[PDB]
Order: sequence, then structure tokens, then C-alpha cells
Amino acid sequence: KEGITRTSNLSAPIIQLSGHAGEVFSMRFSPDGQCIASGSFDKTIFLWRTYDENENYNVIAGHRNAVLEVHWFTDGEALLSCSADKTARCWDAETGAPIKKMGEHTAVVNSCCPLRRGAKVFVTGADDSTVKVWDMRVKKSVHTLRSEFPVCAVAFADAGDQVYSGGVDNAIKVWDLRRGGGADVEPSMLLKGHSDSVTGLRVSPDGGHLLSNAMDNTLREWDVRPYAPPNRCTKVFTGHMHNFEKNLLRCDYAADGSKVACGSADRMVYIWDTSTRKLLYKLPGHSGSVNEVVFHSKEPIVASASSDKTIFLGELTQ
Amino acid sequence: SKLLQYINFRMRVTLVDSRQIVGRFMAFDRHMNLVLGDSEEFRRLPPKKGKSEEEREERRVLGLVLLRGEEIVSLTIEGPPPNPGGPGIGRAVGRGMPA
Amino acid sequence: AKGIGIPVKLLHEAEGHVVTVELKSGEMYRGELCDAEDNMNCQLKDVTATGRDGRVTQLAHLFIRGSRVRFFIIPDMLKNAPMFKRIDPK
Amino acid sequence: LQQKLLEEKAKKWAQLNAKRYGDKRKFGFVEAPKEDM
Amino acid sequence: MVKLVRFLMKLANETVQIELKNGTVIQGTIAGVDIAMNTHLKAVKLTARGKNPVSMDHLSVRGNNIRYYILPDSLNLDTLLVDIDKPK
RNA sequence: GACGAGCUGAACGCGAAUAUCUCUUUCGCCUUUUACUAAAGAGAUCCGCGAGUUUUGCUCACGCAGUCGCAUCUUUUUGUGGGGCU
RNA sequence: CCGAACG
Ligand SMILES: [Mg+2]
Ligand SMILES: [Mg+2]
Repeated sequence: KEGITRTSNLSAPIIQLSGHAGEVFSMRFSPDGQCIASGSFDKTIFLWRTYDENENYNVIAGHRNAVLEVHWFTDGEALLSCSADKTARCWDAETGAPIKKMGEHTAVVNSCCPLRRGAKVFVTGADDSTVKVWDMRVKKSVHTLRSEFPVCAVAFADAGDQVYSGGVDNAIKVWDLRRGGGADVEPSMLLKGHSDSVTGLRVSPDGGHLLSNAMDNTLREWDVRPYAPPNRCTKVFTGHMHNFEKNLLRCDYAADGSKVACGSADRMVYIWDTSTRKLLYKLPGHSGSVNEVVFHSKEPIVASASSDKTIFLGELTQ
Repeated sequence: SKLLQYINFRMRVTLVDSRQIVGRFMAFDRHMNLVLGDSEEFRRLPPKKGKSEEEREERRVLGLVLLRGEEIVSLTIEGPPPNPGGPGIGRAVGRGMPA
Repeated sequence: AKGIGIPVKLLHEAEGHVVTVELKSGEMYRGELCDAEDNMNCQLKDVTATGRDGRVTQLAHLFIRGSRVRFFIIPDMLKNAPMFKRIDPK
Repeated sequence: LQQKLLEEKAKKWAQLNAKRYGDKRKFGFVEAPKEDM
Repeated sequence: MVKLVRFLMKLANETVQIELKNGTVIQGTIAGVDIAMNTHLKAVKLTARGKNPVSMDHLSVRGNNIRYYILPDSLNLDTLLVDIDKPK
């Protein structure tokens, strides 16, 4: 009955992931697309399989406060967790052991992004208005830039030399780390056009486009190509929501650059078609503000995480 | 000692009479005694012109041997050593709708 | 005992077996070691002597000074000594 | 903006990320057992 | 406690040469010397009597068959010469 | 190559203390039922109890620190050297 | 051994 074109191998087209005991603040799909890293407010990371049971086969603990942001490392076996307990942590996924815990920040480490081409290096931007760059094998932080306003969202560019940081200061900045080996570098690019804070930053699958979610209830698409018009602003999306919760609401690109998914505070999973700049999917089902949405590496699968201690995991039909 | 880094690692030995012993490392004594597993004696015969130095060094197979340091002069490496489910569930559920 | 390294207790637990003895002079000695010293002086019985010239001789007993001896050849059977296994990574 | 608002906006975000992730507020927190009267 | 093996065990990471009792030549870096004068060398090349050199990533040499050491010309001897009278 | 008292949580487990109950039977009180007796069994409950990190509440406390990446006479690290024959 | 209720 109803036989509507099963896309994925998942048992069902809509799967809810439960087992957390707090808000789920950020999630991430394995590069090989058969793992889930879910970081909750309960300062814990659930590791789920994407197929055949959706088994949370490991719960990694070790943060003393909410694990606000999780990415995987480029090979998928090491995990980068960032928290409110001022401590970013590198873990081994298969094992259940923590590898390297760096806690150099003074306040909540809101945002992080690990570099996708090059060395094992990740940026982390926290409440101290400082965006710091962290190389894996040294135990000191390799870079430290100081804005004046608490850093909400940070990303490392496709190519690996600049860092994007956006926060409460109404303008997102692009900085050059090789241009800066000093302790008070000044910003390279000032993307303006959001009318208040930025909450989430995603680097496009080609690297020319940066996605910014703003509590300006606006998704904005900028181009980072060093040869741009005077206004790097390309696209605007309307539809999602930000409320008094001021949660860390993020961005994502479909693995093809064809869709863009935002987490919203109206409990809705929003998925726009980037081209027509209009709303493809408006999926309900979450009882709390939708914190981050992640598109599965291979298939059109979208998985969302909410402040309702669950994660919906399903495929898109049209 | 750092030759604790070297137990199970295959090694070659020189004697004072310049006879060669190749085996794998088992246990070592303070007196530079050694325990060689799978040991064989390579004794250098004089090089008779027209043949490679590498192709006719007399190999005898000694088996398991133990080495007294007094005539132990030099040791080198020969080769390598020879050869939580968590409280999560996933269940299928439709997404609820407000109307 | 305390102070003593492993391989000489290897030599001791080799007791009651037939082993081979190479000394620094180059001749070979195959026989049943009765018991040995801290100083590697050992007593074998049922002694086969292999001289420098291939000479094969029959000796009833042998007492070998250790600082005369170059190495020992011992059955890999006894390479299962508890030291060997215990130290082993597995 | 121009620190004529960004001062209090940044400070409010600071104090709210403080309050939201406090030790009285965090997950495993247990409240202290009752004291004697 | 003699003076000189007291001096020799501080030759760690010294890139030095060695002459053997029978006439073999060895140039390599001292990773360790111990109370028996036995040395383990790194970054080594050993050249036997009348033989071609062969390089070794690492090498072990017995303290007793050592003929002698050739130390660096760049040696602060009087640095390593203090403390030899000090019992620890 | 290295550091706890008190409470509630742990989730696993019954030194010497033992009471009650239920059930299936027999026995004895014996008019009946409770309430009982004493045997056989099968089942519960109570009152308590031990260790793992969870920390809440110290009112204790710390880092050139106790430890770091066997020392010259016949038996061991002060070797018996030198030559030369197939 | 040993006492209470009810009928
Ligand atoms: Mg009646
Ligand atoms: Mg009546």
C-alpha cells in the first residue's frame, strides 16, 4: 500500500532517534554515511548506525557540560566535540576513548569546524570573542584571533587558509590565518547584510559559497570567491524562525549543493531548493526548536536534531 | 635497557671470530647473554674470486641458542618481528502534524 | 633468584635434557646436562664431541667451564619457559 | 552596534550563555539533601 | 664508581666514531651507554676490516670489545667533566 | 614511572543477626471461622548490609616531588696478543 | 501446655 518510491535502505522513510536525555544541539553524519554523531545537552555523544538497526552502539562521555557542536574528522574514525564546559575534545570513534582534550578557551566553546583538506586542524570560536585555530599534533593552539564580541559560528574554508566567524556583532568576518601570525590581526572580509546575530555557518561543497543562518530569521548566501562583486551577498531565504531560545541554529548544504536545510525554532525542519530560493520541504514532527539538520553524504536523506531530545532520520520524496 | 625495545625483534650477531648468528630475540641478561629463537650460523668463507660475497656464506641451522656476552661484540637489527551498546533506540514513527 | 637474569634459569630448567654446547674453540658437545652453575659451568652426560676437524668422539661425562663456552643449543620444547610466555605480548 | 548597543547586546548574550549552562543548571545536577530543622 | 664510564653514559645523542678490538670502524650517534660501557648507537654506518661500509638505522656494541671512542671536536668537555666527582 | 570523609543516587550481590506472612499438605487444639500448635515442602516480605564513579555538600589537601625518555685479581664489563699452512 | 473475638 501507498508504495511511494523508497529512496534509501532505511527500514522506514521517517526514523526518530531517541535515547538522549537532553537537548540535542548538533549532529553529524560520518563521511562514509553509516554513522551518526549526536551531541546532546546532557554532555554526551551518541553514536548511531544509519542502517539496519539504528543502534546507538556507543555513548561517549567526558564533557562536563552540553556538547554544543560535533563534526567528524575527514576519515570518520576521529571525532571533534565542542562544548559549554570550555573544552573541545578529540575522540576515537570505534574505541570509546578520548584522544586529545584542549581547553584553552575561557568561556563556552560554541562553534567548531574541522578542516576537510590538509592536516588534522579545526577552528573553534567561543564566547571570549576569540576564534582559535587548533592543529592536532601540537598541544598548544596554533592560532588565536580576537574579535570583540562572543563568537557564535565558525567554519574552515574548503581550501584551508581562511576562517569564517560570525556572531552577535551584526557582521560575519573572514580572516586569513597565514596573513596573521600576530595576536591582533584585523579582519579581511566583512560580509554585512544580516540584521542581527549569526548562528550557523556551512561551507559549500565547491567552497565558493558560505551559508549563514541568522536570528535575523534569514538565511543568507554569500560568495567567498576572492573576485566577487562589491556585495558578496547572493541569496536570501525566508521561512524559518528564531525565538527567545537563541539556540545554536545551524546551516547545511545537501551533499550536492541542490538543497539547503536549516534548523528553526518553530520546530520545523526547513529544506529550500537553493536555485529558486524557495521551500521544498517543511517537515513537522519535532517538539523542540530544531538545532541542526544534516544531509546524508550519499543519499538525499535528511536527519534533524531538536531541543526535544530526539533526532528524526528520514528520506525526501518528490 | 633499550634492548627491551628489542625482544621479539629479529637480530644479527657478530662473534669475535667473526662468525654470524641470525635469530629472533627472547630474553637478555645483564652479562649480555641473549636468547636467540630460530638461530642460524652464517660463517664467512674466504671470497674465491669470480663469485659474489653474498651468495656462498656457509649457513648452518643452530635452532634455539643462547649467547654469552664475553664473545658478543656487535648486534644489529635484521628485520621486523616475524608474524558497548548505549541507551539508544530507533523506532519508526510518523511525523505529527498541527492543523 | 633475586639478582639473577632469565637465561641462566632457562639453562637450569633445561636440566635433564640433551643439549648442544659450542665453546669459543669451535668444537661441539652434545649431551644430557646434569646441572649448571651461575658461572655457566655445566655437567653433561652421554657426550658427543665434535672436534674442529670433524672428529666424533664418545665421552661418558663432561664438565664444561662456562667462560670457555660460546653458546648453547636448547630444545624449542623448553622455549616454552614461563619467562618466554609471560613476557610475550599476547 | 558601535558599542552604543553592541555592548549590551553582547553582554546579554554573554550572561544568557552563562545562565543556560550553569552548574545549578547542568544535567547531572542533584539538589543538596535536606538539612535539619 | 669510575670517572670515565660516568663520563661516557652522558654521551647520549652524541654523533661519534668507535674503533673495535679487531679493527672495525663505526660512525654513528650514541643513543645510550650504560655502566658496562655497552653502547646502542643510532644513525650508524659500520665498516668491517677490509670491508665495504654498510649503514644501520641502529646498532648495538659490547662495552668490552670496544677499542675506543672518537668524540666530537665540538665537545664542551669541561661541561660534562663537572659532576663526575658527584655521587648521586 | 603518583593522593577521601558524609548523603542521595549506582547497577550488580547475601562474615552474623531473624522476625513475619502466603500457598500445598499432614498433625494437634476442636462446635464453626478467625486466632493458634508442630511437621513436611513450596513461596514471599520485612529490617538491614559490600564494592566499584555520580557527584551534590569538605569543613582537608598538595607538585625540582617520593620515581624520570650491580662500577678494577683464577667464573663473567677490563677478553692472549702475533704469524701462518689448505 | 498456657488466650482473645464471633457465632
Ligand atoms: Mg454460621
Ligand atoms: Mg446467628
